[PDB]
Amino acid sequence: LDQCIVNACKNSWDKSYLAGTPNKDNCSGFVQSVAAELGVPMPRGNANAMVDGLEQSWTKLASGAEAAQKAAQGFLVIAGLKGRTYGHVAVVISGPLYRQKYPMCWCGSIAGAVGQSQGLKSVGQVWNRTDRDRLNYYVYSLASCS
Amino acid sequence: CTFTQLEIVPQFGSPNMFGGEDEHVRVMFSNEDPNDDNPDAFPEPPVYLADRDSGNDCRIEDGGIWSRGGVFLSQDGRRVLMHEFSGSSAELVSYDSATCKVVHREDISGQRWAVDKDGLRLGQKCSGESVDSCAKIVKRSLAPFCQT
Repeated sequence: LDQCIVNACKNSWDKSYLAGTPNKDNCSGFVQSVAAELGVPMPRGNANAMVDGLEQSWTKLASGAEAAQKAAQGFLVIAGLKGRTYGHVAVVISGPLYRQKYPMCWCGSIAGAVGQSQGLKSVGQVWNRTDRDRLNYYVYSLASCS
Repeated sequence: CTFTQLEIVPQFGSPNMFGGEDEHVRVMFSNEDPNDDNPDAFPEPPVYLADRDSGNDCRIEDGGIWSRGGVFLSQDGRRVLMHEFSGSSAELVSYDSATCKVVHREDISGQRWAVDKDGLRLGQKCSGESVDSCAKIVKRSLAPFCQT
């Protein structure tokens, strides 16, 4: 079911949602692009702004594990956490949890390539041990996959 | 005080260890990524530092995800400078090589960066990962990262 979404992550990857800043170096951009392809409405803004938006609009999940369940059901799931400086967001996909706790994701990052996941890293390998346990998972109420 | 980058490589005979050494300091990480035998970063502490001038070692027990070869050693062997990140935020953090205590930490979120004989350079309005692609570029002292 998550196909529709996976596709959306790979296509959204090479794109540049904002100006001359390619998605692979802009988490907010990458998410907006995936939401574009799927025609899902995502708050405008930078990372923090996106988190505030999701906080207010979106249904909030209780665990990374459930996040991967919803994601497996062809829903769109955004892992988000705010920062003092630059917050971060990532698209949660289905598959094995790292350390039985952190679900696989796709995200670009200004941090550099190390913070970039092409479905090969969990949110637990893009956020550090502290931030890793403070993530919020948000889900859109309609299964973008058919 | 000058920092030279320390290349981090697989150690033979220790199955998932990556590190590097020089005359003064050995640094080591363990790879816990199930899928990748050639990872770019280590998110699970400890980092092991060995002080070869004293024969002692110590562990750094917590820390941002560490970038393989964003590790740098100071000319005298007293400081170990490391690039660490989480989500979109990042930092450069200098540790004491004898005690593993953090001596200095600088938030560099949103910036491209580079470290060389000359010092530290940070940049914005970049077109790429290298600081040279950055429109605005700022040169920063590394003196607080390593002191006497």
